[PDB]
Amino acid sequence: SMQEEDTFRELRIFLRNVTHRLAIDKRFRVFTKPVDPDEVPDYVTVIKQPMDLSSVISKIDLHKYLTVKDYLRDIDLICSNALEYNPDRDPGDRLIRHRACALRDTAYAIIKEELDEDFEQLCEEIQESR
Ligand SMILES: CC(=O)c1nc(NC(=O)[C@@H](C)N)sc1-c1cccc(O)c1
Ligand SMILES: CC(=O)c1nc(NC(=O)[C@@H](C)N)sc1-c1cccc(O)c1
Repeated sequence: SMQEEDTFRELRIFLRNVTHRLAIDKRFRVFTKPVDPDEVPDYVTVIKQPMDLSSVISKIDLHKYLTVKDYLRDIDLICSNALEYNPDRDPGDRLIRHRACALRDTAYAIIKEELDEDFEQLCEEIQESR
């Protein structure tokens, strides 16, 4: 219905705003673009489903997220990929892990404070009806 499409458009506006605030944070620069094989050759060996903040923006605009839960699954994938690719005690690994945990925590904290629970419930109920 037209009212349901208005609901999903508001969700997209919200998700673009959250994603933009993550992408401009200097701590999260490493998560802003897809990993380039020429700069990180062994990445494809470890990471089966790559994800980054530019890919998240593309998915918003392709109407792939109908709930904030679906969006947070991709934020969580950005973080879990970073933890999997950076498991060692070396400081380069530990720095990326710290930033990945901060990305996850920051996204969840923004959503917990700024997303109305009834709005998310409406999105989920529309999704379950389709
Ligand atoms: C995001 C990620 O998992 C990632 N991990 C690294 N780990 C390392 O360099 C070594 C120290 N474990 S570099 C890196 C990365 C990826 C894209 C751009 C960029 O500037 C950095
Ligand atoms: C989208 C969702 O299912 C969701 N997941 C959370 N994760 C947690 O509580 C744990 C995993 N940190 S908080 C949260 C949430 C946040 C705001 C409004 C709302 O209705 C739900």
